[PDB]
Amino acid sequence: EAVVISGRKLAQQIKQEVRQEVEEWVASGNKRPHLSVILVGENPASHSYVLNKTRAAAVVGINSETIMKPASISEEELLNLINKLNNDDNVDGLLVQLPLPEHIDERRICNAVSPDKDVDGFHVINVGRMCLDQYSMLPATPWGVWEIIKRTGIPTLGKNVVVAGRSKNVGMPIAMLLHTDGAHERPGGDATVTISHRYTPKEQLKKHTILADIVISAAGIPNLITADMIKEGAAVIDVGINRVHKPKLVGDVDFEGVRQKAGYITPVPGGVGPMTVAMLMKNTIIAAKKVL
Amino acid sequence: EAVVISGRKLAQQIKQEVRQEVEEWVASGNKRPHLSVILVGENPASHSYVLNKTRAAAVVGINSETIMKPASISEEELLNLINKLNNDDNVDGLLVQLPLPEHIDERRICNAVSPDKDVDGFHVINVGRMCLDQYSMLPATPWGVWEIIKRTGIPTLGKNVVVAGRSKNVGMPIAMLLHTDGAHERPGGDATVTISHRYTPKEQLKKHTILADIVISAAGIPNLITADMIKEGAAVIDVGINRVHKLVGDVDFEGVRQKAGYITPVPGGVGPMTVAMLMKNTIIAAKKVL
Ligand SMILES: NC(=O)c1ccc[n+]([C@@H]2O[C@H](COP(=O)([O-])OP(=O)(O)OC[C@H]3O[C@@H](n4cnc5c(N)ncnc54)[C@H](O)[C@@H]3O)[C@@H](O)[C@H]2O)c1
Ligand SMILES: NC(=O)c1ccc[n+]([C@@H]2O[C@H](COP(=O)([O-])OP(=O)(O)OC[C@H]3O[C@@H](n4cnc5c(N)ncnc54)[C@H](O)[C@@H]3O)[C@@H](O)[C@H]2O)c1
Ligand SMILES: Nc1nc(N)c(NC(=O)Nc2ccc(C(=O)N[C@@H](CCc3nnn[nH]3)C(=O)O)cc2)c(=O)[nH]1
Ligand SMILES: Nc1nc(N)c(NC(=O)Nc2ccc(C(=O)N[C@@H](CCc3nnn[nH]3)C(=O)O)cc2)c(=O)[nH]1
Repeated sequence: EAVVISGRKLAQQIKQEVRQEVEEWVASGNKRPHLSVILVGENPASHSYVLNKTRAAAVVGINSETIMKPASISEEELLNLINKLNNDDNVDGLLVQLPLPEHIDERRICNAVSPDKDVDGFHVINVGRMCLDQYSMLPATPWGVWEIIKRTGIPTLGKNVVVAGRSKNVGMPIAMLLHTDGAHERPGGDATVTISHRYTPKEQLKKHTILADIVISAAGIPNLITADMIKEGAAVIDVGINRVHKPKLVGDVDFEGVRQKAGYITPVPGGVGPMTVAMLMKNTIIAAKKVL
Repeated sequence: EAVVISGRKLAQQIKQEVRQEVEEWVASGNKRPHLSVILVGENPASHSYVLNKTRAAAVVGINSETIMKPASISEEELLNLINKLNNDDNVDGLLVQLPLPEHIDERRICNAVSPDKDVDGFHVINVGRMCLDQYSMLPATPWGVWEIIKRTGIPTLGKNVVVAGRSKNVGMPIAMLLHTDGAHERPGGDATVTISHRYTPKEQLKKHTILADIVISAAGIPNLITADMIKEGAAVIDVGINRVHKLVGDVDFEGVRQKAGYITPVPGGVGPMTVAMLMKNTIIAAKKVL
């Protein structure tokens, strides 16, 4: 039976490290770090996630505010707010929760965050630098997926990894970290990485996952991954968070079935989710210090 | 037996499209495109490739100058030259031929070229836009590999593709173009892409290539791809240019000629496509589409 990695427990520990680093940063006489999250509209999952981000900020001693705006806001109005916060010396970290309404262009919003306050890693310069293996602010969820693999001791070099999903904020950066060179400014995992997505036929996904030592599913599809596609002893990291039915929450992985064939497994909830919040706190203290 | 895709004949068409577009662009009153190439030192393959580049520019109506500097040049002096060209209103496309001598930070040189003149697609903003599937200058060898696949009509959507190599300038953008979404600003190939590299064991490479509808080799290793790794009928695209003793790619051409459906020769395969797509990017830059 597979070891269930608690993302809740790993995240909680990482927050402690961030907390220690913050009180030391403050005791050295620097300003306490402040994080500003802009929330647009009323997606319920967005409000949970932002709520968890602001709770972790309190836990790690970072000041925070959530600024909620209605979905009917215009792109100029959001840009004005972002520019205002870009210019508030008290604001070290600034993120806009995604997704945004169809009339707001995400990339223009993401690029409008001052790159030094870009705790999301979503600004195009930050994406370029990550894709060139330079020093960069890493996006939280992919960096959380990496920390689960690293802090658990699961090896990546020369190993087979399948990522199901290619979103620019989740699947693509995960795939970029795991396959890239360990020797570069920002090291990578030196793994052999298969990117699959909505046009991968389910029979072809199986033909690759069977080869895999790590399967990372970020597709948003319940039971996408099941025990017959999983090689024995392999690590399965479930990035999906899907609302199904009374209302429940699952990942992409058939947790119970894969449990019996994986060597490692991530639950949903309490897996990759809490790790995203933790790495965001790390990015905020990194941004407050002005290291990049 | 395996169709041998002619790199020279496809680039001929692409180049004719460009001469057409440049002539229309000039006739309607605009300035003729100008491409500046900076070349450092005396790598004989570099001078060959630059010469091929300016030869192709001349036949498609694009003016061009090669600027040669010695290997002993200093990074500060190259930065001067690049900044002067960024501000020369005649220069539409500017590119610095790689590799650069070991004492020069290639990344810092690439980011020095202004992105609107970055016909290589190597400035960090162009790398990021490409990785976001946005309108960008695509790098010439990656775009050439794509054009070979599209214009030969080899399907990619839903197909297994392996790329051997992860270099930021060739292997990585090939993998990016091929796995990405056909419906985005810059479309991709919607394939299932495996990225292999130097720490991939051969057994695991072969276990992934026997599944591959398209194998793309950009590793710079002679005889890497052999017929036992290739499934019957699959397309094999040889990006590597290896000076063995002669000039050959990564593939075992004669052997894989028997198992593959399609194959590309070295030379005369991807090589000419790189020169062809650089011509596309130069007319794109002159139009200031971005
Ligand atoms: N911290 C966390 O755990 C966290 C945070 C955010 C999102 N998520 C989840 O992780 C994923 C992130 O992706 P997103 O929501 O940004 O992307 P998205 O919703 O825009 O697209 C999802 C991706 O799934 C892929 N996909 C769809 N069907 C597939 C199939 N049959 N096989 C393989 N791939 C398939 C798509 O091609 C696409 O790349 C989603 O599943 C989301 O629920 C998790
Ligand atoms: N330099 C040029 O002008 C030019 C032009 C077109 C094509 N190419 C070819 O493309 C290659 C890549 O371009 P570059 O020079 O920027 O890259 P590079 O020389 O930095 O490295 C090439 C790649 O090969 C990979 N590799 C090494 N051993 C491997 C193995 N056993 N299996 C799979 N992959 C392996 C490496 O991990 C690396 O990513 C070149 O070596 C060259 O032959 C070069
Ligand atoms: N700008 C921007 N926009 C974005 N969208 C993201 N991504 C993001 O925020 N992801 C995210 C996902 C899950 C969770 C979390 O807290 N997970 C808990 C369950 C809690 C719960 N509450 N209700 N249901 N579940 C769990 O998985 O156990 C926190 C954050 C970003 O990073 N930056
Ligand atoms: N900034 C920058 N720097 C770079 N280094 C590159 N890469 C690059 O230019 N690659 C490249 C490789 C081959 C050829 C070519 O012409 N191949 C022919 C001739 C064979 C031959 N050789 N000698 N005799 N015959 C063939 O393969 O058929 C053209 C370009 C770049 O794109 N931008």
